[PDB]
Parts: sequence; structure tokens; C-alpha cells
Amino acid sequence: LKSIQADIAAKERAVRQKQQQRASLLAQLKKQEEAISEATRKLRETQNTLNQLNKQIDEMNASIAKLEQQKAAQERSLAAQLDAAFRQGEHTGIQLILSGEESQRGQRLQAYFGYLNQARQETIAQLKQTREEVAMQRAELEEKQSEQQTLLYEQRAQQAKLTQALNERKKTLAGLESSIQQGQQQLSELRANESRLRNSIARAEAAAKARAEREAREAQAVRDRQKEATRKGTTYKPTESEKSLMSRTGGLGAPRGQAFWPVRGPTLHRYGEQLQGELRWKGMVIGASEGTEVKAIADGRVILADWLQGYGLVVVVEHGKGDMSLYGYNQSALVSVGSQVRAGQPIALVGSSGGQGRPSLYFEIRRQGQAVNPQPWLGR
Amino acid sequence: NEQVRYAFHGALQDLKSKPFATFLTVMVIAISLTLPSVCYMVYKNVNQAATQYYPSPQITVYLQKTLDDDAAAGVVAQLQAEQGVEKVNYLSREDALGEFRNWSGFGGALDMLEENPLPAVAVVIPKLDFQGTESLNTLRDRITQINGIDEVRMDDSWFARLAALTGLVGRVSAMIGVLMVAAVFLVIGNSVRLSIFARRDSINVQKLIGATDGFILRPFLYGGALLGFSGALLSLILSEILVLRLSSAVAEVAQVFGTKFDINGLSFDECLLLLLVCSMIGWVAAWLATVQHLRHFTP
Amino acid sequence: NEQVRYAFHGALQDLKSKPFATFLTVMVIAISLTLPSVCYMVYKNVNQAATQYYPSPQITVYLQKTLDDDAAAGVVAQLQAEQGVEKVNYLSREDALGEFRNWSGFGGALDMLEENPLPAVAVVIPKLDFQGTESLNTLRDRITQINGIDEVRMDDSWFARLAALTGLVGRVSAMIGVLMVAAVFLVIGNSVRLSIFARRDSINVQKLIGATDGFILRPFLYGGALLGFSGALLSLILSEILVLRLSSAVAEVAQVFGTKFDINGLSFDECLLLLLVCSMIGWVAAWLATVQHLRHFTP
Amino acid sequence: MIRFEHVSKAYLGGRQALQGVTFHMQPGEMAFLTGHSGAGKSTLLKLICGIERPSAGKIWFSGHDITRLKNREVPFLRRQIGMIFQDHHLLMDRTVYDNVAIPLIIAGASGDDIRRRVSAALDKVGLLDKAKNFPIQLSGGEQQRVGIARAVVNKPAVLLADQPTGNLDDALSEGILRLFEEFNRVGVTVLMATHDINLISRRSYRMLTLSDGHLHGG
Amino acid sequence: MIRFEHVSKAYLGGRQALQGVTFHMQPGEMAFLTGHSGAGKSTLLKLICGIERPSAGKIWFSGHDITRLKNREVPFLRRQIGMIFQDHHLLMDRTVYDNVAIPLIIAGASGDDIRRRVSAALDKVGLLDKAKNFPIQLSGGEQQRVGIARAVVNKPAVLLADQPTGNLDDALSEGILRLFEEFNRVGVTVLMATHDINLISRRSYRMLTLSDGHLHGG
Ligand SMILES: Nc1ncnc2c1ncn2[C@@H]1O[C@H](COP(=O)(O)OP(=O)(O)OP(=O)(O)O)[C@@H](O)[C@H]1O
Ligand SMILES: Nc1ncnc2c1ncn2[C@@H]1O[C@H](COP(=O)(O)OP(=O)(O)OP(=O)(O)O)[C@@H](O)[C@H]1O
Repeated sequence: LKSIQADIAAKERAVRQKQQQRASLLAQLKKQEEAISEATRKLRETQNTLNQLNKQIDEMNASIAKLEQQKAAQERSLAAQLDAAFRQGEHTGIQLILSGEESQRGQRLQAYFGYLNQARQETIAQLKQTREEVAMQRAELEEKQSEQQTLLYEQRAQQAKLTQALNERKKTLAGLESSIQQGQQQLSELRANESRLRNSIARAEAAAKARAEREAREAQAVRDRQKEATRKGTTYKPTESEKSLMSRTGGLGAPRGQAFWPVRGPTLHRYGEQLQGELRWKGMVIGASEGTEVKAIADGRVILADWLQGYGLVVVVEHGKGDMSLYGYNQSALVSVGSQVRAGQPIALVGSSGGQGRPSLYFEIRRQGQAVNPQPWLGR
Repeated sequence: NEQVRYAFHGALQDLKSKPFATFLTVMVIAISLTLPSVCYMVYKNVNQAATQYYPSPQITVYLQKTLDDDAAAGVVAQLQAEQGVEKVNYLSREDALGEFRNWSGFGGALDMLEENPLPAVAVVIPKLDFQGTESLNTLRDRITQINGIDEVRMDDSWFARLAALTGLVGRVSAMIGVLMVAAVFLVIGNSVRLSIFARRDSINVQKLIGATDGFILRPFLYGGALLGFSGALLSLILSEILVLRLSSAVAEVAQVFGTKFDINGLSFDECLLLLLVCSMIGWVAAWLATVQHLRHFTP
Repeated sequence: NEQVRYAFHGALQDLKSKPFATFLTVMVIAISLTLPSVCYMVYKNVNQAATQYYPSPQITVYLQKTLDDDAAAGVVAQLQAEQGVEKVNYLSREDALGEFRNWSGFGGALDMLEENPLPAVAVVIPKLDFQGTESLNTLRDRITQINGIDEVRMDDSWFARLAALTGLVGRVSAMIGVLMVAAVFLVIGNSVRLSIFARRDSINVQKLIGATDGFILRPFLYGGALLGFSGALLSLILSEILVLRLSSAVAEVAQVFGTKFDINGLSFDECLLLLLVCSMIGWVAAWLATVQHLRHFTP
Repeated sequence: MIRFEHVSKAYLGGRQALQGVTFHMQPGEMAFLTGHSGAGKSTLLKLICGIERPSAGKIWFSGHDITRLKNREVPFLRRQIGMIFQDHHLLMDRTVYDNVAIPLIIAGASGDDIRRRVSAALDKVGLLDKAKNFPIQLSGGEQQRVGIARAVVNKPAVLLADQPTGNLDDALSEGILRLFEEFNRVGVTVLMATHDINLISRRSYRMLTLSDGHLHGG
Repeated sequence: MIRFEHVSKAYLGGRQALQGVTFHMQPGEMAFLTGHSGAGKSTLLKLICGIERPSAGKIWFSGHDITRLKNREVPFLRRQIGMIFQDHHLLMDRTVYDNVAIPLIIAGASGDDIRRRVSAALDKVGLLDKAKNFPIQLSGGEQQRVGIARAVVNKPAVLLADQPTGNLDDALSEGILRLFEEFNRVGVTVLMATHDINLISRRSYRMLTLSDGHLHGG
């Protein structure tokens, strides 16, 4: 009686806990991708500071050359110009000259004595200016190096904190990777997990959605004005600001591969083929090693860059007209909820976040909310 | 005209009568007279003779960095050859580079101080055009108004150093010459006066026998001109022994100091003048003394 | 005792007998004597000025980086204090740092150009044996290229030019001076001899009774000193009046072209020497001239 | 041709040598001027000759007044007379031929004529032997005779002798007086001042005595 | 004291003034010396004085041979002698007081004695009034007597007179001879050369005659 119930409970105890831990800590892995996004922004700032420090070292070497060679050799020269009174020169020459002065008066007026002293004074003014400029350039290089070093220290502290957080989140991600799921469970719980991930994606899309429609309307208005100018016997050329506003997110257009390549790498799966069960494949998947990026198929606004189960901190950069090739398992975040990213420009550097084993750029060609074939979407 | 011959014979006999008295009088006249004729070598030779230009302001405008080989003629076409200027001393660029190195200014900084910016320029010789004081002065800045030449080190030179010779020297030597050319007159006149005073007795004797005022005079005049003439001739025999001897010393210092000053001697055009002047001095002294001692014996 | 007074009275009597002749003789002597005095004045003043200007240069061997305190001690033990050297002018390091700063060259570059590499100047005035340029010649290079200091700031032969000028203002002025003293010698001698010849008619004193040669001589010796002495007395007055005239103009020119190096006169000793020498020469000439007559008036 | 009209001569100092002398001598006339020592004889001869100037009175020589004579016309008065001085006034640096010949040279004669006339005049006194000697190499009487030869060599118009026979013995004194008389026989007026009493006692000539500057002799 | 032994003198030039003169004159012995002109009288007096040197023979003065006298001893011999020349040889630029007084100055005598003795000697010859006049302001006779006064002032031992009377009248000549006699009466040896006859005829003294340098009297 009760023995059967106890045995059934013992056999079916931990499956739900394992699945819940897997899903929740895959979301936590996507959160770790967001933390790595902060760390990577700090690392890009540190790389900019390191380039600035290298430029400051080059400027310090140029200052070495100019001012320190001035000091050593050209101040041997300067103190020799002064030695023309101090060391083997002049000694306050006031002795009367003899008949037929071969220079020796023009000398002390402006020649190897007088113009020597005149050019010495000119070069002393030049060297005082050079020393003031050396001090100014040393101050400038020190300010650049202090900006670089303060940025490096702040970024190092932030990166250490983010590294501790990412270690904790990586333990969580292993706890996620512990478990697996079943088939009808796949259908149901995968509908739920995709609902949650797309709910985050749609929060980001509602934050950053108006841009595409506004740009499409602006492009339509520009085209209408250009057409009407011909009807009025003129030509309506939009200004630079007007052209920039109109062509920001004018739409994805026909898929022909005319946009920047999101990432270079091999492709494994094909759009419309058998990906998982009888469900049609959402799009072509770039199967390769982890770290390969992904972005929009055309210029537009980023519809999503945030933690999402399965797709990681997916950079779902919408190319316009509903086409959002998400950066699956993205480990970064550049265009957050409210910002925009175009084709090639990744709102997030893809990786192995969100539970995905490696970078699989499942670029879903979403046409009217439905999957489309991406095979002819590569022309250049 | 036997009176002239008789008077000359008497004067010659009177001179020959005392060979030691005559010789010691010619000796002092010649020595007292060679000083004007040997100190005239100095002011004729050397000084005046070797007149080597003077501290003239050949100094000129200082050209800027725009000066070049072509600009040198352009400055000449404006000031260095079109305005007042005689010669060209444009030592621009490398010209006043090695010369500046070998002068009192030591080199070696040029290899260290990039390139020497020797302020360009070009010493000029203001010809008549600008030669004149005012011709320069005002138009000196007008000369500056030519091509480029950022500055204009044009100067003056000479200064007071050209006064401690036109002043101190210009009076002392003239004073010394005046002293000597008074001493020669004084010594000749004194010698002749004493010679007449020695033989005043014959003047008295032949005056109180009749005679005339002019007969008594001739043997004394001809014996006073012959004393100046013979004492000046020996000064020309001297004053060439000394000058030729001094030629050795001047020749030695020629190479040691520089330009070789050339010494020379007295010319005929001045030798004849000296002989004539001494003869006239002796003659007039004899006339004065005899006329003074001829109104004494007239009671 | 009384003979001295009688002889002096006779000398004064025959001096004042003919005022014009004695005045003319004195004027000739004074005029012939005021020339060498002026020449000696100008020579002495020029010599004093030249000595005050520059006796010797301070050009030495320029020290390399090897110079230090110990190296300066070694340079003293070698050349700067043991070889030809009068004083020590080792201005090594900071000694020639402020001095260079306050020299003609502007300072202040030390605060900017790290440290000023001032040389170790080791100036020393060589002794008289090494003072000579000919003595210096190779030894000067040898002294410079001995040890320690590397370079050598050689002299410009200004001392040699001064030496040549002094040799000229020597030889030439020496010949002028000997000529002038011979001139005054002969002037005094001839004047005394001619006066004695005029007053020779005193064979009577020698013939009359035993007026020994000593008795005859004394009126003529004392009358010869009185002639030379009065010539020297008038020269001193005449010489000093002349230089006062050529002093205000001369002194002003010196101030403009340097410092007002005026002209001085004679010390008391120089005047006494001149008077004594002139009196002595007159005495000797009177003795010679009279003894000439005392022999041809004898049997 | 000699006239003294109240002549007086006082030298500078206060010694009145001559006082109120008046007399007359005709052309061609001999006379002796006698007096004591210091009387005024050489002063009178000096006044006649032209050496001294009177303080008062008039002297007429050859009819022309000479009491005030210009310094230009004196040499033409002193040329007409032959004067024999007392110092012998010789040129001691010339020969005796030159001493005797100098009047002819002054007057401007020829050369051979000078030689002949000097030889004649030197023979007349006995000194032709000594014509090449200087006057230092002669005795006192010989120098006196050189002066006398000089005086007569030019044929004068007046002879003025001042003790011309001192330093000469009696034979020579008589010879010199005979020479003077033979010159006076031609028409030469002689005036000879003498201290000899024997010489004048043996002849009959006018005799002007002079006693302390007072003639009272003629 | 004077003595000549075969003394001869030929002047340089070829003129034998004297030949073979020999004589003796004792202390205090007056004598006259006579002859024609050019005989050789002043030459004899010059040999005695020391002015000339004999070419032969010997001369003795006071017993000392003076024929070869030195030049440092002639002064004392000439001091022992009072001589009056024919030229008077007197300084022309000193007062006659100085001329008369110079022998006393040479001798070395005091001042009061000089004034007293010069006054006495000037008065003896009659010139005391002219003690201040220069010799140019005197006549021939007055200059002669200045010479005589200078000679007789120093009280000599031999007095050598060389025609001391020419230029003096007869009364003055007698006065001068009487002065020489008053000097000789003391013991002074007088030798008087003269060729006037009225003086040496009225007095009986030894007379030495010369004729062309040969003593015809002795
Ligand atoms: N130059 C003279 N100056 C002044 N008085 C003089 C001059 N010459 C002579 N006496 C004086 O004038 C007077 C006359 O002198 P003067 O020469 O005429 O005499 P004297 O007759 O020639 O004499 P003696 O017969 O002695 O030769 C005398 O008192 C004399 O001293
Ligand atoms: N200095 C002399 N040189 C040469 N011969 C001379 C010199 N003095 C005199 N005689 C000559 O010597 C001779 C004698 O001359 P001295 O004077 O002795 O004669 P004196 O008898 O005095 O003459 P006087 O009676 O005329 O005065 C003469 O022939 C004379 O010319």
C-alpha cells in the first residue's frame, strides 16, 4: 500500500530539482555573461588606456630624443656657446686691437664673437623654451600615464570583483550543466524556457523598438518628398542630418548578404531543415568552436542584449522588418535595452553562455514572425 | 768784377786761418741740423708713407634667412652695388662658417647645435653715392631699405682711438720740429756773430782808412754763407749714415709684425732746399752782426 | 780764499760786459737742451703707461675632464707651481663658475643645463727665463703638452708686439738722445772756446810776472760753469712751460680714448743731475780751451 | 785848406781837451804841432781827419764845411788825406804788401799798377826786403814805417802825421822828414805832431804850440 | 847780476836778430842800450826776461842759468823783474788802478797795502787823478806812464825799460829818468833801451851799442 507510494516518490524525487537547477543556473550563466560584459567593457577601457600608455611611452621616447639629446649634446653646445666666455672663450676680451683688424671688431659686433654671442642668446631663449616645453610635455605625459594608471587600477579592482562573481556564477553554471531533460518535457518546458528568454528579449525590444519604425517612416517621407519635387520640377535632396536620420534603420530589405558579416566561421545547420524533431529549423546555425560572434543580417536596431536561457546574453540585433539574428550564447553586452546595433556590429560578443556548449550562430531569418531560408542571404 | 773775387779770397783765407776753430763750428751746425732731417724720415717714411686705410664702417645690414646666392646679387642690385658701395664682402652661409671657425671663436658647436644661424649680412665700401657722412647717415638706413637683410650691423669704427694720434701726436711732434728749426738758426747766428766779434779790429782799422759801408761787408757775408752751406752739406753726408744703419732694424721688425715698411733717404728736391736755407741763414746772420758792429765805430 | 772771490768777481764782470752775447749763448744752450728733456719725459710716461697696461697674459692650458683637486695638485707640482710660475690662478670648478656667471657671458643656464662643465683654469705667470716668447716657443707647447690639461689657449703675441715697439722706442730714441747730448756738448764747448778766443788778449798776465797757470785759469773755469749752469737753469724753466701747454690738450685726448693718462714732469733729482752735468761740461770745456792758449803763448 | 773857427771838444765825462782853437793852413803848407803830453794834439788831428766831432765851432776842409758830415760822405773825406796814427793801426793777419796795398784796392786800381806802386812806396821807407812778412815779424820801428808807407801810397791831398818818428833813430827820423818835405814840394799840405825838439830846431816851419787845449801858437 | 856769454838768437824764418853778444852787468848798475832800428835791442831784453830762448850761448840772471829754464819756473824769474814793453801790453778793459795793482794781486798782498802802494806808484808818474779811467780814455803818453807805474810798483831787483820815453815830452822824459835813478840809487839794476840822444848825452852812464845784432859797446 504505502510502500508503492514511497517507492514512486523515491524514484521521482530529484528529477524536478535537477531540471529546475539546470534552467535557473543556465539563466545564471547568462547573468555571468552579463558580468563578463561589464568585465569586457572594463577590458576595452583598459586596452584603450594601454594604447594611451604605449603612445605616452612613445611620446616619452620622443621627449627623450628631443629634450634629452638637447640636454646632453646640444647643451654641450649651449655650454660651449657660454664657454665662448667661460671655457676657452672670451674671458671678457677688452684688449685693444692692432692695425688692420681682420674682423675682431665685426667679430664682436656680429661674427664669430658678436654674432656668436647673439646666436647663443637666441639659442638660449630657444633652449629655455625647449626646457619649458620639456616640462610641459613631461606634465602631459605624466597626466596621460596617470589617467592610464588610475584607469588600470580601477579596472583591475572591478575586474577582480567581476572575476569573483564569475567564479561563483561558473560554479552555478556547472550545477546547471549537471542535468538534462526528456521529450514531451522538452516540448513543454522548452516552450516555457523560450517564453522566459523571449520575454527578456521583448523587454529589450520594447525598450528599443521605436527606432526602426521611426526610421522607416523617415525614409518613406524622404522618398515621397523626392518624388514630389520631380512632380514640382525640382529635386528634394535631404540634408546631411536629414539623410542620417532617415537612413538609420530603414529596414532589412531582401536577404542578399549585402551587409557586414557578423562573424567568420563554418556553418553546420540549414534554415528550414530538420534541427530538433519535426519542428522546422528557425534559421542557419554557424556550428564551430566557441567564441564565434553573431549579429544582425542587415542594418537596424538591437532588439535584445540581456540574459536569456539557451541563447545566453543573446545580442538579438534586429535588422529591421522583424529580422533579428540573435547572437546565441553571447558573453558580452553592448547595446542594452534601449540601445541599437547594426549588422556586423555585435551588441554582444558571442560565446558559450546560457547553457549552450559552444558558439552556434542560429541566425533565424524571422519574416513576419516565421522562419525563412537563409541560404541565399550571403552575397558579399 | 775783381771785388767779388777779392772778397771771396779774403773770406776763404779767414776761414782757413783757424782749421780747428772752423771745423768745430761746422761740426755743431751739422749735428744740430741732422735731427730735423732724420725726424723728417719718420713723418715721410712709415707715417703717411705706409698709410693703410683706417677704421671705416664697412659694417653693413644683417640679412635674414631669406638670403641666398641669388639674393646676394639682389642685395647688390639694391644697396650693395646700386646705392653707395664700392666692394662686396657677402660672406653668407658657408663663407663665414670655416672663417668663423678659425677665428677667435672656437668651432665644434655647429655639429652639435644643428646648424649655425650666422646672421647673414655683407660688409660694403660705401662709394661716393653713400660715402659722404650724410650721404650715409640718413641714406644709411635708406641703404638698409634694399632687399631683405633683417638687421643692419652697420657701425662707425675709429672712435676716440682715432684721437689719441690726431691730437696728442698732432701737436707734440710739430712742437719738437719747431724747436729744432729754431735751434739751427740760433746756433748758426751765434757762430757767425762770434766770428765777426773776433776780428772787429780789422773792421775798425779799414773803416777809418776811408773804404765804404759795402766794402767792409762782403768778406763777412761770403764767410757766413760758406759756413752755413758747408755745415749743411756735412749734415747730408751724415743723416744717410744713420738712416741706412736704421734700415736694418726696421727691416727685421717688418716680417715679425706683418707688412714690410720700406725705408728711404732724403731726396734731391729737399737736399737743395736745405742747402739754400742754411746758406741764407748764415748770410743774414753775418749781415746783422757786421751792421751792428759797424755803427759802433762811428764816433 | 780771497783768490776765489777775486776770480768769481772777474768771471761775473766779463760775463756782464757784453749782455747780448752771453744772453744769446745761454739761449742757444737752453734751446738745444730742452729737446732731450722733452724726449725723456715722453719716453718715461709712455713706458709707465705700457707697464701699467699689461705686463703678461694669463693664457694657460685648458683642462680636460681629468682635472680634479688631486689633479690640480699634480698640475701645481708639474707646471702651475713648480715650473715657470709667479703666482697661482687655479680657478677649478666653482671658482670659475660664479666668475663665468658674472663675466660678459650671461649665466643662468646651470639651473636648466644640468651642471656647468667649467674647466680647471690653472693660470700662472712664467718667470723671466720663461717669459720670453722665444724661450716659450717649444717649451710653451711642452709646458702645455706636459700632463693634465688637454687643450692650450696660446697667446696672440701681444707681448711680442709690445716688445718690438719697445725695441723701436729704444734703439731709435737712444740714437736721438746720443745725438742731442753730443749737440749740447759741442754747443757748450764751442761757445766757451770762442769767448776765450775773443778775450785771449790777456797774454799780458802770463808775460807780466809769475801769474802761474793756476792763477790765469780760475777766471775762465768759473766763467765756463756759469755759462753751462745758466743754460741748464733756463732750460728747466723753458722745458716745463712747454709741457704745460701740451698737457691740457694731451690729457683730454687720453680720457676720450681710454683713461686720462696725463704727463708728469721731472723729479728734483733729475733737475739737479741736469744742472750738475751742464756745469761740469762747461768747466771741462773752459779748462781745455784755456790750456790750448797757455801753450802757444809760451817761449 | 784847413780852417778852425773857435773849435772846442770835450769828451764824454768832463775832460775839456780843446778850447777855443782857431787857425788856418793854406794849400801846400807845412807846420809842426807841438805841445806837452795830454795837450790835445791827437784830438785836433782826429777832428781834422773826421774821427771825432767838435762840440762847438766850425772846421772847414778843402773849402767845404765838415763840422756836420753825413755818415755816407765821410769815406770820401777820409780818402783825400793820408793819416799816420800812433798805434800804427795795422791788420796783423795780412802781409805788409796787403797792408800797404789796401788803400789802392779800396780806391779801385788795377793789379800790376798796385804791385808797382806798393813796391815804390815800400822802397821809399826801406821795407822792400820785408814785403812777404806779417807785421808780427817786424820790430817797432819797422811797423811804424809800414804805417808811413801805407799813408803816402795814394798821393793824398793832406798829410796828417801823429808822432811819426817815434821808435825811429835820428838818421831814420831825418830820412822820414825829408820824405815828407819832398811830398810837400809838390803841393801836399803837411801837419805833423811831434815831441822832438832837435828835429824841429834844424828847420824853419810854422809851429803851432798847444798848451792844455789852448792853441796860442798861430 | 845779468850775464851774457856768447848768446845768439836766430828767429825762425831766417833772420839773425843777434849774434855773439857777451857782457856782464853787476848788481845796482845803470846802463843804456842804443842802436839803429832793427839792431836787436828788444830781442836782448826779451832774452833777459825769458820771453825768447837763445839759440846758443848762456844767460845768467842772479847766478842761476836760465838758458834752459823750464816752463814751471819762468813765473818766479819774471816776478823778479820789472819790465816796460814798447806796446805797453796793458789790459784794455780794466781801470788803471787794476792794471797797476795786478802785480800786487799776483804777489799775494793785503788790501790796504795794495791801495797805498798803487796810489804812491800812480802819483810818482803823475796819474793819480786818473785812477778810475779806463785805458781807452787816456792818451799815448798817459798809457806809457801807466805801464811805467805798473813796472815800478813791486820794488823789483832788475828794471828792464824798452824805450820808456818815446811818446813823452822833454820835461816828462827827464822826470822819468830821475825816477829810474832814484830807484837805482837803492841797488836796482837798470837797463834802459832808448835811441833818443838828448837824454843819454847829459848823463854819464855805460852805453852798449848794437849794430845788426853785434854788440859794438861793452
Ligand atoms: N777817448 C778819449 N776819451 C776821453 N778823453 C780822452 C780820450 N782820448 C784822450 N782823452 C783825453 O783828452 C786829452 C787830450 O788827449 P789827446 O789824445 O789829444 O792827447 P795827446 O796830445 O795825443 O797826448 P800825447 O802827446 O801824450 O800823445 C787828455 O786829457 C786825454 O786823457
Ligand atoms: N817775432 C819775430 N820773428 C822774426 N823776426 C823778428 C821778430 N821780431 C823781430 N824780428 C827781427 O829781428 C830783428 C831785431 O828786431 P828787434 O825788435 O829785436 O829790434 P829793435 O832794435 O828792438 O827794433 P826797434 O829799434 O825798431 O824797436 C829785426 O830783423 C826784426 O825784423
